[PDB]
This record gives sequence, structure tokens and C-alpha cells, in this order.
Amino acid sequence: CSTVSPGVLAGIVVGDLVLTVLIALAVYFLGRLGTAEVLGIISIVLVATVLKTIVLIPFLEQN
Amino acid sequence: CSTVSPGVLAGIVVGDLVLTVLIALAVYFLGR
Repeated sequence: CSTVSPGVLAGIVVGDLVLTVLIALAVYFLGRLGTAEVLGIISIVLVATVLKTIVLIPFLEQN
Repeated sequence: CSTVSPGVLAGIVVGDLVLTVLIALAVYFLGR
């Protein structure tokens, strides 16, 4: 019987954020106005930010 | 107890996995 005790789990949250940013940044590096369809990168970054943000805030948030 | 932590946080790891496959696919889509 415990909660938010692991802490490492919190490390999982941080790890996820940097994960999306690292790979997303990798592709963005090559992209530079010319490859077109760049909107794709924005789409994935959008679902990622809102996914962690939406599921994590209402919970980690104090009521 | 029911332990919520291993639930929402567990969900975050799952989300990371989804982004891993989705983004990766995006990498291939771009093509070298």
C-alpha cells in the first residue's frame, strides 16, 4: 500500500518527455523548409505533449 | 492498497512506447 513513493516512476515521466524531444529533434535537424509534409512532426509532438500533460496533470494535480 | 502510482505513471510509460513507434514511423516517412 503506497503512492507516488517509487519516485523513479516520476523519472519515467521526465524520461518520456526527453524521449519525444530527442527523436523529434533528430528528424527536425534534417528538416529545414523544403522536405514539406513537415506538419507530420508537429502532429506527433502535439499528441505527445497533450497525452502526458492531460493524463498526468489531473492526477498529479492536487484535486 | 490499489496503488494509483503504478497506474497513471504506468500509463506514461505506455504512452512513451506509443510515441516511440509512432515517431519512428515518422522518421521512415521523411526518408533519408
